[PDB]
This record gives sequence, C-alpha cells and structure tokens, in this order.
Amino acid sequence: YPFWAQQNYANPREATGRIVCANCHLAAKPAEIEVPQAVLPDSVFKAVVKIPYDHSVQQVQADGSKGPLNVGAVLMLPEGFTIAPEDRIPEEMKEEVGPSYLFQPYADDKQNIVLVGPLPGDEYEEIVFPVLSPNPATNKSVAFGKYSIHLGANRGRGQIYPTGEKSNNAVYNASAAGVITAIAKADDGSAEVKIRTEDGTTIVDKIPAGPELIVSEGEEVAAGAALTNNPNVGGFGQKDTEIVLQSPN
Ligand code: HEC
Ligand SMILES: [Zn+2]
Ligand SMILES: [Zn+2]
Repeated sequence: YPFWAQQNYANPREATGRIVCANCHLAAKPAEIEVPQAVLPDSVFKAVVKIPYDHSVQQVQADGSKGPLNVGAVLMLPEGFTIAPEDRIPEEMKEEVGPSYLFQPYADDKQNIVLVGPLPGDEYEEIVFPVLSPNPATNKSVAFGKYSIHLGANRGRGQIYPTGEKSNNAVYNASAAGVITAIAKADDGSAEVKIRTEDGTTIVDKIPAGPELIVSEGEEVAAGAALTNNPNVGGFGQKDTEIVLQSPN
C-alpha cells in the first residue's frame, strides 16, 4: 500500500529513478499518464492516470480465495505543484476529476508527491488528478521551464510485507534439494511439503493457501526450485512525462 511506502521510504523515487513500490510489488505492468503539453502559472489542469489489467482475471486474496484487484499510484509532480484545492477547480471540470478525498500528500513537505489508493480497480479505469501549477513570479523556488512528472502505478497485492515476510501472492521455493516424501494439504488451503535431503535429513516447507502446488509426492526438487506457480496477476509500472510551466502569451 501507498502507506507502506510512506512508512519505509522518506523518498519514494530512488537515485536510479526506480519508485519504491517496486521493492514489494515485484512484477512489471504498464502505467499510463497524460497531462497537457503546457500549463499557465497558478492554473488547474488534469493529470489522467490509467493502470491496465484484464478485468476478467481474479487474484489470490489475503484469505487465499479469488477476488478483484485494487489499484493505487504515486504521482510525483515538480516542485511547487500540488493537488488543486476544491475552490480552485473550475466549474466544467469538477465532475471530470477525482473527488478531493482520493488524494493524499506523501508528507507535509512533499505535497507535490500525491498518493491514491487502494481503490477498486473495476471502478477506476482512469484516475483523474486535478493539479494546481505554482506561480514563479511569487514563488522563488520555482521557475518557468520544462519539467518531468514521474508516475508509479500498481494493481494487485504485493509479494512482500513491511515485516519482510512473503505474502501468499508469491512463488514459494524448495528450501533444500531432495525428494518430496509427502505433501500435507490442510483443507485450510495451506500446505506442508516434506523434503528428504540427500543424506537422511527431512525438512518441511510451509506454503499458505493461494499459490498452486506444481510438484507431486515422490518428485525430486533442486534447492530454490519452484514448489508452486506464481499466482501473481498484478504488477507495478512506471512512466514519465514532461510538462511546460509556461509564461502567459
Ligand atoms: C512492501 C513493504 C510494500 C510497499 C513498499 C508497497 N506495497 Fe502495496 N502492497 C504490499 C502488499 C504485500 C500488499 C498486499 C496486502 C494484502 O495482504 O492484501 C499490498 C497491496 C497494495 C494495494 C492493494 C492491491 C489489491 O488489494 O489488489 C495497492 C493498490 C498497493 N499496494 C499499492 C502500492 C503503491 C502504489 C506503492 C508505492 C507508492 C506500494 N503499494 C508500496 C506491499 C507493499
Ligand atoms: Zn482496466
Ligand atoms: Zn524528477
């Protein structure tokens, strides 16, 4: 969740440009963002974000059962830019943009970094951010010019928790090489795979409900080999765009 990015990373964009959601949402999927080519100072414009996925495909949920996906994103605007206050949103636009409550600043001193979600993916095919450009004439920290906007967008449950533990929406691997002597399947959906190592020892790898086993009893497996499919059907992607903070006329 966006909140887990806030708790663990003061800066959501690493030196390489990689956005921190990627540290836990391991699969890559597209991220789209559309903004006007240029905007006048102290003006409101729309930033349209899309996070594609096949709405007919369900994902493994926290309880292991199949369900819908939720989406979320971090939109990094240039210095001075912020989500537009409601009273600054023009009339014809108010019904074209997301409601104010959808948007959360990354931090008090990073209001140009906007977070949205989790939101139900089936209801938000486009997330439209109403953005207020700054005014260089009265704000010395910002100047007219061309700037970059960075988008990080996710759909679906991540693979690793803030605790460092893997979620049930990930591949589980053989903790050691050997032969599978048994597969204890709880009607809980979870499982325990007993592996007989090449010299007597037997180890047990626990797998939560959700992932599908792709090994069978009596089967040999290498260390690190996959015991399950990769049930993940979502992903996180990034996209950059530019915008010109323009001088009137
Ligand atoms: C690891 C510490 C994470 C970071 C950093 C971020 N997210 Fe995450 N997110 C993570 C997990 C393990 C889960 C699943 C929780 C569960 O058990 O259900 C999530 C979930 C989301 C969701 C909901 C997806 C869905 O339910 O379909 C969204 C929309 C989401 N996360 C977005 C997101 C963004 C945009 C992040 C970076 C700004 C981000 N997450 C960071 C793990 C972690
Ligand atoms: Zn869609
Ligand atoms: Zn930048």
